[PDB]
Amino acid sequence: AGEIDESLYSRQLYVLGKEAMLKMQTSNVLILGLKGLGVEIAKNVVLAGVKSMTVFDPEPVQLADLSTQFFLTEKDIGQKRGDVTRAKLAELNAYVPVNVLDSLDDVTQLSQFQVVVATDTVSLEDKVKINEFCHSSGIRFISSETRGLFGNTFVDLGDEFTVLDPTGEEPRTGMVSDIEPDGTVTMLDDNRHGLEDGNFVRFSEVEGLDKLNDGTLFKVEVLGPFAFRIGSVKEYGEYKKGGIFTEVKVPRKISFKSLKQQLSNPEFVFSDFAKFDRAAQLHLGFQALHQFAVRHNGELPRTMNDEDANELIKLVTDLSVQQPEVLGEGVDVNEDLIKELSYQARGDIPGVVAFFGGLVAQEVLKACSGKFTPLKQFMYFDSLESLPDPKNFPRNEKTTQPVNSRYDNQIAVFGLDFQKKIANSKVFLVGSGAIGCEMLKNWALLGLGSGSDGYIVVTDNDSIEKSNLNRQFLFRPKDVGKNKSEVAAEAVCAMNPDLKGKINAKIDKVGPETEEIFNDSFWESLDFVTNALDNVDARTYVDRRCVFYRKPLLESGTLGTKGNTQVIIPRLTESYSSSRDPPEKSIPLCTLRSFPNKIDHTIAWAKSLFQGYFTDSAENVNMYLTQPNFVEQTLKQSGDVKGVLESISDSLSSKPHNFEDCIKWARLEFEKKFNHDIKQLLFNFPKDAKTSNGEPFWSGAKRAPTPLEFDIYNNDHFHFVVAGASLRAYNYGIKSDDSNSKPNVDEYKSVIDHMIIPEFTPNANLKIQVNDDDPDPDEIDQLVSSLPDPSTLAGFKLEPVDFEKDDDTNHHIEFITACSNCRAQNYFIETADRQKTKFIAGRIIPAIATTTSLVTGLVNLELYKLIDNKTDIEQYKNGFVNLALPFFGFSEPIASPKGEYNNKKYDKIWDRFDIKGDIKLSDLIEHFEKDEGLEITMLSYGVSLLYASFFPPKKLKERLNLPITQLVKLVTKKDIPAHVSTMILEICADDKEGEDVEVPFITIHL
Amino acid sequence: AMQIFVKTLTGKTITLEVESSDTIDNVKSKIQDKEGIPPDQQRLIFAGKQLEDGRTLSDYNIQKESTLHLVLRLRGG
Amino acid sequence: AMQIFVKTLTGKTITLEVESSDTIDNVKSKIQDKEGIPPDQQRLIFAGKQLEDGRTLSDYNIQKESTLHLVLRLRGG
Ligand SMILES: *O=P([O])([O])O[C][C]1O[C](N2[C]=NC3=C2N=[C]N=C3[N])[C]([O])[C]1[O]
Repeated sequence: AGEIDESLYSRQLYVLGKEAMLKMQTSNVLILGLKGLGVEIAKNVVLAGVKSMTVFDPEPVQLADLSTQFFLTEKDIGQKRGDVTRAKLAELNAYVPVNVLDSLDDVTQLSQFQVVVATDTVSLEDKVKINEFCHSSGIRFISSETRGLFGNTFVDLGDEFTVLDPTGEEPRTGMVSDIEPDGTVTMLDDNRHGLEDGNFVRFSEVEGLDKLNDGTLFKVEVLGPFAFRIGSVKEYGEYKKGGIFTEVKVPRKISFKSLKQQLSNPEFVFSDFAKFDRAAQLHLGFQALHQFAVRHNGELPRTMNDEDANELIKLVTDLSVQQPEVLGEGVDVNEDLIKELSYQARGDIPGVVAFFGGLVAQEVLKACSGKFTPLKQFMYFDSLESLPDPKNFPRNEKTTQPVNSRYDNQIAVFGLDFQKKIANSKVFLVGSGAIGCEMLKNWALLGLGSGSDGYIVVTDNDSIEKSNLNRQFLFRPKDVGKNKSEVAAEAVCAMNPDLKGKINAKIDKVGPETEEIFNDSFWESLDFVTNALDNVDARTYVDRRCVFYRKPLLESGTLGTKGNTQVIIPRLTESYSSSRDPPEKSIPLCTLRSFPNKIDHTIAWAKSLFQGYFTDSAENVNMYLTQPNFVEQTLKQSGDVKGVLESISDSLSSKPHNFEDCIKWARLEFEKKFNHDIKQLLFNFPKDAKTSNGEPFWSGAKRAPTPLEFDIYNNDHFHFVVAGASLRAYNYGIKSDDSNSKPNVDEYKSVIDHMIIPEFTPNANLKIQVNDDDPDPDEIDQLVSSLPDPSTLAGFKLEPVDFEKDDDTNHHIEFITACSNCRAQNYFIETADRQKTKFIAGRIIPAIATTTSLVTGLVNLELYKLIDNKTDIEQYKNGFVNLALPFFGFSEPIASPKGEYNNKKYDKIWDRFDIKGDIKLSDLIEHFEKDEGLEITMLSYGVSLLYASFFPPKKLKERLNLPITQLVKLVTKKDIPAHVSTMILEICADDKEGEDVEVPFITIHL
Repeated sequence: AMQIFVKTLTGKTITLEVESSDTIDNVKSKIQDKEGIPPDQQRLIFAGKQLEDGRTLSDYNIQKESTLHLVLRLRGG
Repeated sequence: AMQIFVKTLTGKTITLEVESSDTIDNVKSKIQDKEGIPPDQQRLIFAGKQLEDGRTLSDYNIQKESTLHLVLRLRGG
């Protein structure tokens, strides 16, 4: 091999790159321990694709292990964890053999592996031995442990490790306008270089400094946002013009210390800077847990036990006396913290397991590839804010004891009652893709919605595609084509039969067009809502419904290794919509049409050409031939009249009869777009042309293009014709000659060689806009007369193409890649391959399971706080992560903005005047004066004005006695439709001082 | 007359010169002059808190050599 | 009574007459009187930095024979 399957690994490949994945596919990974933590790690690594995965866990499955081990069932009790899990891991990814290691008595077996991961089933003594062996043998070692709401991980990649790309970001690149002798590089107009001190760059196309372009790297000294310095360039010549710089990521060698050395001298990465003082406390704490087990026959402290918690505190205290430097001189042991670590030691919590499962899986992929920056080397974590208020859900040995249930080790932390409230929750999940699958898995593990008063509703309108399987682990190859929500819900019922009959899988899109489905009664019945979406529009819509119905919303997002979480709490926080994200960049039309300088510009151009050739053209012909008023409507209603009519004229005068005709057409299009149009451009603006100011027209970011001479042996010329021909043929219902084969060059050659290609004649009156701002873009009459009458074309129909980026046989990406590349050859832009073209034209979002798991983990630590109806904003946490760095940051949600009228405080997002019934206008005005001290001044329903304090008596008499619905009918002339149950009214009002004041809106309940 | 740092979600480190009485507003505009992002789109967090427009660096106990984080909401999933 | 140079994106060098105590506005206005570009559209940089309208050439140790860079704020093309 040396071969990567794109149809499976597409979105992951945009995250890691081919090289990193090729190294992964030569790495053997071993995982020790298959409770929840181990199987999460294993799930993500197997999905990612490594050479092989081996699991070692000979312990018998016990009921409690089902707390977070989503591949165990009660049928498995008694059997070995490793064996039972092996077969289920194996289905995740047919390219990855999964084996079981029967024994670990001989440590030498570890030499078979490149990465060894030791989870919570391995004692600290065995961890140290194993690490010593791995480190001294050049095997990469990682360990992790979760205990209740606490966890850690440790990374040791040996004495010598090379990072090849520290961040996974695209290299920065830009156009140069000047390079002074001292090395000062100034950017071409309002472009920011984006570099950082000590980055490296190479150059191309710099004129006057020729050996600057040979691939040598120069070290960047940043002068400001618009310039950087590279050191004298006198020896190289004198700058004249042009130039592009490209950042180059250089290898970096690093060293890790052994577990033994780090136990006494840890290097910390923080998980939450608001808690940095805790890392050192917990590093002592986790060690103390092991000393406790050594002293007590392998057992951890017992749940909520005071006796054992004091012992753990003593143990930690002993450590800090012996090693004053760990907490620091004078710094006391945080006893409350150590106490909870003891109380929760046996806890096995899905959100924490998911967090470390995703994080550690990602570190395994770093260790295999040199892609991204390893955690170096200890990270500690807690989510103590997830604990419920003890007034509501008291915690103690009675309340927290086991009940012979799969949920025992969640009850160990939260108590039986809290766990029951989790069961009786009613929740809406919007989306059943990557986040959706992880989300349903966590909820299956929590028992969420499994109680007689609980339920889950999940909705997704999309079906399962092949690339989904790489990060949506509830789906299997046999499931491709089925509905995500339906298959997901079956999958998690298999994991936890308590949910049988409790999940309602729906197939609807959520938005304004489905409110008759997701109505008042549906929303009001929910306890809360969870997003699992992939577009900003759906998020905004849900956020708006949640505000209106006053339901909490748990929000999350990913992009490659980056992710975020947000909480939205009624009467407490800002909502999703309260804040703005940076918007999509927009390419000026002139740049696309005439002056491209980036492959992005040529890809967009080619994408529009594709659309016009094989979709718009066909739809236009079909309309013209079935609507006798089509022209008349075009002439008056189209901005681009000329274009639409030309499309139809052309589509009907060519008319191919065989496949050979399709080839002829495509070859002629090549001449038009890559030869004649370019000659036409050079006719209006010769290379050496100047402007109205004496200055060279082809300069700055305009590259002077050169026409193309067709060359069947050039890959891009060839595919432009092959894809154009086959697409044309499809439109016209003609059988392709490459319909059951690959395309034969000599066959194409033969047809093209006998063609006679018309020569270029310029058009001396053509004008081309140079600026967007500028203008402008008797003949149309002749155009219309040229059109054939539909009478001639009875039954004639064209078959339009629907763009489909993920079918490699359909010629679509083949066409856009080739078409973009030809135009790139015109303008001396480097060509791009199919993968890069698919990415840009298909607008694919890079995605990986590791980030998806971890972010879903954080969401589920926040969920606990909803179950306790927490009203202290300080307890909630918005998360921000980048697994590449690795970075984790958290912040308290922003408070909802407040207002005041007549000294009465109100919430500007959440508060509203609820009104019962189709109230009369006069009654509404009086209600507001008497009960709110507000003089209503303006009343409106949507876009129509219903009442104003400045209305004359005639108007007032027509309106004051009308129920609101009747008032709306009176003004809009449209009645209210029956499905409508609420009406939102906006008002302006004066307060008791006679001043206009901002107030809440009104909801009328019909 | 102090220095602070702003790390972005992509790993970039920005250095600023500020006085302890500067507003969040002030700081965000310095980030605009340096990064091109407009203040409305910037999200800055420090020590558990998101920084709000009307306050000062002093209100969040930001000291010299402190590191702030500029973060983003992601749209995929 | 001194001379400085301003380079644009097309390779053009503009010659101006200024005193070291002139403000950046002045320079932007002087560019208008000679080249026709208006002040609102000019963004001037010297040694990597954008020059603020209220300061002087002296505040940036810009000397006679010095070279500034002129950008137009970007829009169309
Ligand atoms: O990020 P992924 O693609 O893995 O998962 C997203 C998931 O969300 C679904 N979705 C997008 N927009 C939606 C929606 N579901 C319901 N309503 C709306 N408006 C999409 O189909 C994916 O499966």
